[PDB]
Amino acid sequence: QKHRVAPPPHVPGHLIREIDAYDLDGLEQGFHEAWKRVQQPDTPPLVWTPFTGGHWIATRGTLIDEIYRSPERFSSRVIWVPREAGEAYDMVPTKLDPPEHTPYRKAIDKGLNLAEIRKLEDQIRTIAVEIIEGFADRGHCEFGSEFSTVFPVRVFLALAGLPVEDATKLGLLANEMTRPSGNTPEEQGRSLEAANKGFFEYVAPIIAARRGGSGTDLITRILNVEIDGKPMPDDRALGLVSLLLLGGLDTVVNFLGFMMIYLSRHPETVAEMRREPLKLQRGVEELFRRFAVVSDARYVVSDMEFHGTMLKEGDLILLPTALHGLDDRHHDDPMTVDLSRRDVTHSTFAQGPHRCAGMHLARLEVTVMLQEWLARIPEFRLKDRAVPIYHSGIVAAVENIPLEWEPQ
Ligand code: HEM
Ligand SMILES: CC1(C)[C@H]2CC(=O)[C@]1(C)C[C@H]2O
Repeated sequence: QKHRVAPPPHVPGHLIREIDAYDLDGLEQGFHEAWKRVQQPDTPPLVWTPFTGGHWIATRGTLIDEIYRSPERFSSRVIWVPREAGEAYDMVPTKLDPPEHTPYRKAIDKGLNLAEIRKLEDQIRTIAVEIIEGFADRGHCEFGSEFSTVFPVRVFLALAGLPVEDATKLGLLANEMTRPSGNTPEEQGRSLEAANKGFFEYVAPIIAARRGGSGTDLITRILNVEIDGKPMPDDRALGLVSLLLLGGLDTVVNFLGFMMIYLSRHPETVAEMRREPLKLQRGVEELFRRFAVVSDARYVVSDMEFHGTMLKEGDLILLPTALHGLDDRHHDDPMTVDLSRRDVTHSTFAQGPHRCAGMHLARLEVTVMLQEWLARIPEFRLKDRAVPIYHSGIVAAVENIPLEWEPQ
C-alpha cells in the first residue's frame, strides 16, 4: 500500500509524477535502468512526487550539478527524504552549509586528502589480494557476500583502527540510514532516528578515548584537528565520526556490485582493461560516471523560480546522481562504459563544498580492486540466468552476484 501526500498549492498537476525513490518502478531490471525510466526525452527538469512525504526530483544533469554548487539557494539543512528522516539526520559536516561547514571539511581533508590516501595503496592491495586468493582457484563466487561487502569494509575498519568484528552491526546501522525501513514518512523517520542513535552510541566511547590520542588511525587524526582554535565539540564529533563510518562502509560496497555486474556482461570491456593497464587506470572515472549510487536532497532556501518552475522555501529537491552521469544530454550512449571517453563529467561524488571527501579513497579502492581481480581472474561471467536483487533509496544496493570462470 502506497502512502501519498497531497500536492501543495504551488505544484501544478502537470509536473506531478508518481516516483518512489525507495522502490523505483522497474527496479527489478536494475537501479540505474529504473532511474533512467524517469528521464524520458520530454520530461520536465523538475517533477514532484506525492510519495516519500512529497518532494521534487531533478531529472537532468545540469540541474543536479547546479543545485549541488549553490548552497546559498539550496541548503544542506535537510538532505534526506522523507523530510522526517532528513530532520532526524545528524551527520557532520553534511548537515552544514558554509561557513560552518568549512573548518569541519578541513579537518576531514587532513585525513582523507589525496597524499594521505596514496600512502594506503599497499594496505588496500594486500587486503584485496588476500580476499581474491580465497576463491580465485575455485572458479566461482558470490561476488556480493564474498567480495564487495568484504573488501571496502576491511579497508576502512583497518584505516579507522576498529575491530573487523564490528562490521556486521555497523552495516546494519548503515542500511537503516540509507535505506530506512517503513512504508510511511513517519516510520522511515523513526528508522533513521534509531540508526543515527546507534551510530552515536557506537562512536561516543571511541571519541572519548582518542581525544588527544597518539594513535595514527583516521579517527584520531581527524578528531584532533582544531576547530576555531579549540577542540571539536562533542555534538559535532559524534556526527563527524559517524559520517566517516557511514561513507566508508556503505558506498564503495554498493558501487562495486553494480560495476561488476556490468563487467561480467561485457567481456570485451574487461579484455581492454586486461590488455591496456593504463586504460584501466585512466578508465576508473568512467566507471564512476556510469555507476552512481547516491540520491540525496537539498532544502530550498527561498521562494524562487528555478528552471522555469516555482519553488517554495522549505521544498526538498532529490538529486538522483545517476541522472547526471547517465544523462544522454551530457554523454552520448550513456549506458555504455567507454574507457576512452574524454568527457566523463558526473555528480557521482556530487559537487560544490560537499563534493565527496572520500573520493580519492574510493578511486584507489576501485583501481586496486580491478588490478588485483584481473591479475588473478582475467575472465569471468555472470552465472547463467542469475537475477541480482536491487534496492533503491538514498544509497542504492544490490545483492546476488554469482560469478563464474575457468581457473587460470
Ligand atoms: C563509491 C564511493 C562513494 C560515493 C559514490 C560517494 C558519494 C558521496 C556524495 C554524493 C557526497 C555528497 C553528499 C551531500 O553532501 O549531499 C559525499 C560526501 C562525503 N563522503 Fe563520499 N562517496 C563515496 C565514498 C566515500 C568514502 C569511502 C568515504 C570515506 C569516509 C566518504 C566520505 C564522505 C564524507 C566525509 C562526505 C561529506 C563531505 C562534506 O560534507 O564536505 N565517501 N559522498
Ligand atoms: C550520502 C553519503 C553517501 C554521503 C553523505 C552520507 O550521509 C552518505 C550516505 C555517506 C557520505 O559519503
